[PDB]
Amino acid sequence: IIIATKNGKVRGMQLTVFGGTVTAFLGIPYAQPPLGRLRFKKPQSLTKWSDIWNATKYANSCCQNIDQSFPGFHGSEMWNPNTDLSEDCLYLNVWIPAPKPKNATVLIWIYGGGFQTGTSSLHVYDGKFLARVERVIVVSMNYRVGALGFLALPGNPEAPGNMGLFDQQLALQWVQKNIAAFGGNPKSVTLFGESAGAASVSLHLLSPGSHSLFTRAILQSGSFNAPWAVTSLYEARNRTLNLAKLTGCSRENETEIIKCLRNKDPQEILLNEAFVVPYGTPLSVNFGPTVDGDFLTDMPDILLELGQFKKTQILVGVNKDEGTAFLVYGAPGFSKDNNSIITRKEFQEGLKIFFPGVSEFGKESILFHYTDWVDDQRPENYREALGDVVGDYNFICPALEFTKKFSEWGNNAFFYYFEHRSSKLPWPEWMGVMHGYEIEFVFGLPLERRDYTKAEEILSRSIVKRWANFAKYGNPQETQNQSTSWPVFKSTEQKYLTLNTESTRIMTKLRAQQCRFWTSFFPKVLEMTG
Amino acid sequence: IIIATKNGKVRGMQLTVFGGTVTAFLGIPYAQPPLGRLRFKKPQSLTKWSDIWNATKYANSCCQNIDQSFPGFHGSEMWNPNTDLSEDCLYLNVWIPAPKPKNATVLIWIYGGGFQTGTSSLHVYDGKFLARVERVIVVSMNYRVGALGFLALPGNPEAPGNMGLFDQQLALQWVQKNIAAFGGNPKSVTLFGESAGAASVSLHLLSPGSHSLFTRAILQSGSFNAPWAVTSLYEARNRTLNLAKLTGCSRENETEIIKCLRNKDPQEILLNEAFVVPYGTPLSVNFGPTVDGDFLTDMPDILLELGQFKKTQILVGVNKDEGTAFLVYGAPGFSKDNNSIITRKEFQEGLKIFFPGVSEFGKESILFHYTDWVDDQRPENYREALGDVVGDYNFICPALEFTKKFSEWGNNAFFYYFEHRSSKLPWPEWMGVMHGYEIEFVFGLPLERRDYTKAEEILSRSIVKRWANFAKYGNPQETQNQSTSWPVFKSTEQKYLTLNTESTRIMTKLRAQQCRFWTSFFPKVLEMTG
Amino acid sequence: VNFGPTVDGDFLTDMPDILLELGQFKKTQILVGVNKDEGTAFLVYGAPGFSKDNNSIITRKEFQEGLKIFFPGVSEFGKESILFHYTDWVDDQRPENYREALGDVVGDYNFICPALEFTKKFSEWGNNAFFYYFEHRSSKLPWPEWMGVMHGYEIEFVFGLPLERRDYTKAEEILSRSIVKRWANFAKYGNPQETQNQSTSWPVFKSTEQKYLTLNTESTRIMTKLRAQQCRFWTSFFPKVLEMTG
Ligand SMILES: *[C@@H]1O[C@H](CO)[C@@H](O[C@@H]2O[C@H](CO)[C@@H](O)[C@H](O)[C@H]2NC(C)=O)[C@H](O)[C@H]1NC(C)=O
Ligand SMILES: *[C@@H]1O[C@H](CO)[C@@H](O[C@@H]2O[C@H](CO)[C@@H](O)[C@H](O)[C@H]2NC(C)=O)[C@H](O)[C@H]1NC(C)=O
Ligand SMILES: *[C@@H]1O[C@H](CO)[C@@H](O)[C@H](O)[C@H]1NC(C)=O
Ligand SMILES: *[C@@H]1O[C@H](CO)[C@@H](O)[C@H](O)[C@H]1NC(C)=O
Ligand SMILES: *[C@@H]1O[C@H](CO)[C@@H](O)[C@H](O)[C@H]1NC(C)=O
Ligand SMILES: *[C@@H]1O[C@H](CO)[C@@H](O)[C@H](O)[C@H]1NC(C)=O
Ligand SMILES: *[C@@H]1O[C@H](CO)[C@@H](O)[C@H](O)[C@H]1NC(C)=O
Ligand SMILES: *[C@@H]1O[C@H](CO)[C@@H](O)[C@H](O)[C@H]1NC(C)=O
Repeated sequence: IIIATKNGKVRGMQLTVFGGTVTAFLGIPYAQPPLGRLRFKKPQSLTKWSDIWNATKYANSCCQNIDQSFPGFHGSEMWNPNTDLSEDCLYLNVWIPAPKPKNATVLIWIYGGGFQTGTSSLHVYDGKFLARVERVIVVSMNYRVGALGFLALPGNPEAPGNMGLFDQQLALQWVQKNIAAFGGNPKSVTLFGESAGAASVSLHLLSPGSHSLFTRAILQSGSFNAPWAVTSLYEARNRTLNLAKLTGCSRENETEIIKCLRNKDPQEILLNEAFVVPYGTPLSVNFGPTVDGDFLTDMPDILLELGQFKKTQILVGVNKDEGTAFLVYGAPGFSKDNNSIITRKEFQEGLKIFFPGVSEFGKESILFHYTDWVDDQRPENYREALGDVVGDYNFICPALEFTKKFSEWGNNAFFYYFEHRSSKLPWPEWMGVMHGYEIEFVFGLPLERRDYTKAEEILSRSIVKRWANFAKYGNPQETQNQSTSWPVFKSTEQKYLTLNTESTRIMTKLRAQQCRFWTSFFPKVLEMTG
Repeated sequence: IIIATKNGKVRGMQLTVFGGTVTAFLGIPYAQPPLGRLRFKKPQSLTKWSDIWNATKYANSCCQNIDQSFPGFHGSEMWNPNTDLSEDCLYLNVWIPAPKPKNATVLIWIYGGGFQTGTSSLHVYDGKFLARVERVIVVSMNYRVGALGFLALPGNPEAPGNMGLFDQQLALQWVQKNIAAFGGNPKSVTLFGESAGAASVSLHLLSPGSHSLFTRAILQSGSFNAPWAVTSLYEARNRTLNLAKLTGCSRENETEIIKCLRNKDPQEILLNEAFVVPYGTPLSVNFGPTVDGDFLTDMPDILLELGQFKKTQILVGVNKDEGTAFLVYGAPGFSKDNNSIITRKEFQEGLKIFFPGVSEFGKESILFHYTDWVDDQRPENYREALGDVVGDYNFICPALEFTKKFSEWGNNAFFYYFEHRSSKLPWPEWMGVMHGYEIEFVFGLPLERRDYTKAEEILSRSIVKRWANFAKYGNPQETQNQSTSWPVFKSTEQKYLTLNTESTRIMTKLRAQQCRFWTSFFPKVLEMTG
Repeated sequence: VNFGPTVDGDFLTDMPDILLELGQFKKTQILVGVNKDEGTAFLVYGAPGFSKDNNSIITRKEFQEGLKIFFPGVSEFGKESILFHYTDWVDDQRPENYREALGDVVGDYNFICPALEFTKKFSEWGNNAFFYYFEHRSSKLPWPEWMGVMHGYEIEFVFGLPLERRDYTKAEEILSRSIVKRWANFAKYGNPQETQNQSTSWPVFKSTEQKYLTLNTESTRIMTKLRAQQCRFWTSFFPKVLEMTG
């Protein structure tokens, strides 16, 4: 089937889904391929073409180091890119319900991967199920990542930082100009992303540029105010230089460092990236977003406090076990291959892995708030506690704190705490309800009968409906199959719905005790040293 | 007199009314005659004409089976079409006050007849009285009905469903483009309809298409949420196919079934219509509205709950005896020709007629809530109770429930309970204040002195004034002839005005006990079986 | 309860449900609460397939056999509705399904829902009311694991028996201590907080919101609308099926 866009005609394909039809346009270019001179620059606009683009393959993932800790292990490879890596990677997918609606609501997916990795083309981001089941147009884009997407040399026009964010933004502009031709409704666009894809979404709530480019926003396990999310102006300078040194790019004429790196291979850049930071963590974001003065026009960490953002409804949530995923990538005593029971000495071995540049009081205080058990019996004591440290600290408390500061200014916020564990989950039980493992449900994967427990097909169906109802109508309610209605998260009561296969309840003040610590006591201990 | 419309000049006539003058344009085409290829398709736009249309006859009623249960009986023939049946029937009438106003408020009539029947041209829908008495422009249209108006083959472009609704919609667009030429005010249009004409109006409150095509809405004895009102996507599929089989239209190439039926006679279609459903009821709506994804963009039954509809004032009401009308068309023991006293065995004989696909608990529960009398004396016990079952269930509870869920979202809702019985009524006393017998009063029929009790001339004059004041000003008050003012129906108190010839009172919570049953206990009993 | 309280005209002057409906009761504070598994204790004393000596993993038919036991004079359709509400299995998996179904049927109907209804009707007249959900299995419990947090077995803790450093785990001695402090505080001060050992404060059960406090060795949350679905069934729907029954 053919569709006429502002750049030229495009040819898509017709997938068979649930005894009916969806129409897919995979890998549509939306920007000029950021090659050679353009590398590091903001995405340039795209020249028209008088033929037809064959939007029938998935396109290239952007350049990134691939995870190699567990080769052949699905648990980690289901996250690895499944298309040729290439600097020529600025493409987007569109999935339309059949028959062409009408004036359809648009869902836009922004993938995560701590700004270092990710790709639109993953199987768990397959938009076909959503389009067909809920008659929505789903859209996802590739945007640059790592130094190629986030190299900052402050103010300097040929290395401004936030390139990857601009990529998302331009893709959003594409949908604003072109989606009507597809039957979609530019005045209803919900942005949705996960982890660093959620920090991204949250940043678009701040970005004067993005402001008129979407209606609403969904924020799965991530927000700009999370500790990993935003690079300071001068951490970024330091990093860009350290790279220059690691590759033989040191100079004086500052533009030349950028002429220097423009001429290296993606690979001389890639291998060195991991080494530009003094001491790492498994969550180290070497090239993420910076306050660039163009995209972000001022520290986000302030715009929030003073109410400067798009005022609209938001859906935000986290997972029961955000922190476990990380423990197998640095923390002594941990292996995906046994019950990972750990010793107190090892817990502290662990604390230095996750908080390397922190005081002795910092750690001993973390230690104290997390390790006074009612019955110091359960051999899993420490193992569970290192996970909650990593979780609460980097994901839960930031997310809840974001939802507070934002809903403070009059808008509707709904919050979820997702806590069912996939029957299919390739990691072991101790790891629980890991980071990034609700995406399957959101994208409606357990809907595909030929796979999942029947319970999970109910659970995906709910989340799917709830999501679409939020996109369409600004309300993540599921009205038919007798549910319990989802209360709006206000600053006093602080209500959030729990998601699982066997009892959704309304609960208040998630992580009360633990966010206090992370939100006031701990940062105070940090003021004392550094 | 001549008027220039966007399609061409039109010639109307001048009726003599109440010692003054009204100007009438009967049977104006507003769509392309849905013939041959167009049958089943949405109404096509209409080519200009350079002569003059002679809008001086009533036009054709659309094809429908006529009621033949009581030939010669006025009570049923006053409802039967009074113009040649024809597939060429998309016409509208306009009645203008003389002399040509000005910037007049517009009332639009949508006739009922459980989507199977009806016609604009009935004597009880004569708009001349209203136009003259209240200086309003009245407008009514013919729209397709039965399978010809509501054949659904989901998404399939040449049999989309809701054709008859689109007919109404296009007629509404006509008024938006043309009414100013007549002296009417497109920024004040009240929609008003009865029964299935009220379900229609309620559907236009949901329909993105209709949204900017009227100001306000009046809903007499009907709403989409009534049990008869809306066909499920797959009841509709099943029905369309069963028809195909009943006529020798079975196929595989699905479009061909539609090419097949396109080539049959209205009559091979008509006689079979009654037979496409497994078991009937006297209220069976074989081809009604469906969730089509184009007109209705999602289950209405949800759009309501989530507040997605035109936010405006509404007038809604029912009649003291909505249910009696139906009892003479299936229910054992019932005849318009004696006091129809019935036995308990027969009451249950009756319950299976009106609830055929329901459990044994379903019926025995209905039985229980309706048949515990204070004094099981009155021989009319069961007779009255089968009427209220049919009434409360299909008309009263749905209507009240609609008024709740809608007014929940901030708009003004007024509710009436009309309860005077026409002195002229051709059916017998036991039947009481039947379904569809307030229309006479609304259209101002007892105003025509030469006929009705003087009391009824007062009663019509009130309702007439109240209606116009709602259309013009959004307030169904009657300020002069010392009335009692009509309170707004809010969700707490739930006030409604009673209409009759000898005491209008403000009362609360109509049918409290009975709607509880129909609204929670009963549907719960239904969850247990099916 | 073959020989119990009646309206004698002397101790109870009128029907208790009336007195409660119309607010004829001593206006004061109360502390109410129930145990996670009230019902189970009674399934060993009559219900087919139940023993304190095994798995007790029962089949559908012994579920219905069991219903006949606990609802002797309840209509054909009456029982069937209790069946539908509690056997709503998303996945037909757990071999332990109907076992817990029956547990809950007996608990919700005889203990939890009447307790909850009680607190509402009482709070409605504007006295403080405190509701708890005791959800901790004593390690000492002689009864089998499946019987859970049984009827009667919160008393050990209220009377301070886990305080005896000679027996109970150390956590049970913490939980017992709090409960003991909460209990004494309430009695002294009409307010069952544990203000020291940094508790989570225990809010009033207001007629609207329906807050309650969970009591355990572990996750001590404040929660809302306990057994909300189950008690709608027992509160309004089931009493409307009894009105047909006879
Ligand atoms: C699970 O596996 C891990 C990793 O294989 C075991 O952790 C190891 O502990 C010993 C001494 O600390 C060393 O042989 C390894 O170097 C450790 N792993 C690393 C690299 O940190 C752990 O003991 C196992 N746990 C069990 C059996 O529960
Ligand atoms: C009123 O008339 C009706 C219909 O003519 C009478 O109902 C009939 O009852 C007997 C036995 O049930 C039969 O002769 C008919 O078949 C019935 N009608 C039908 C078709 O259902 C009814 O008895 C009369 N009632 C009175 C005298 O009050
Ligand atoms: C894509 O393939 C189609 C086959 O139908 C063909 O028309 C065309 O050559 C291809 N498009 C391009 C970009 O050449
Ligand atoms: C889609 O809906 C919006 C309002 O949400 C409206 O303004 C727009 O015109 C509609 N577009 C089409 C083509 O239906
Ligand atoms: C609700 O109804 C049934 C389960 O009874 C299920 O098949 C259907 O998908 C549900 N709908 C939603 C949107 O959850
Ligand atoms: C309608 O009748 C009038 C008589 O005044 C005449 O002018 C005309 O021929 C007729 N119109 C049409 C459609 O021919
Ligand atoms: C009629 O009234 C409306 C306001 O209700 C106004 O905007 C419009 O211009 C008026 N039209 C004429 C022709 O008087
Ligand atoms: C009120 O006044 C008289 C009855 O006294 C009647 O003729 C007139 O029509 C009434 N007006 C209305 C609008 O009811």
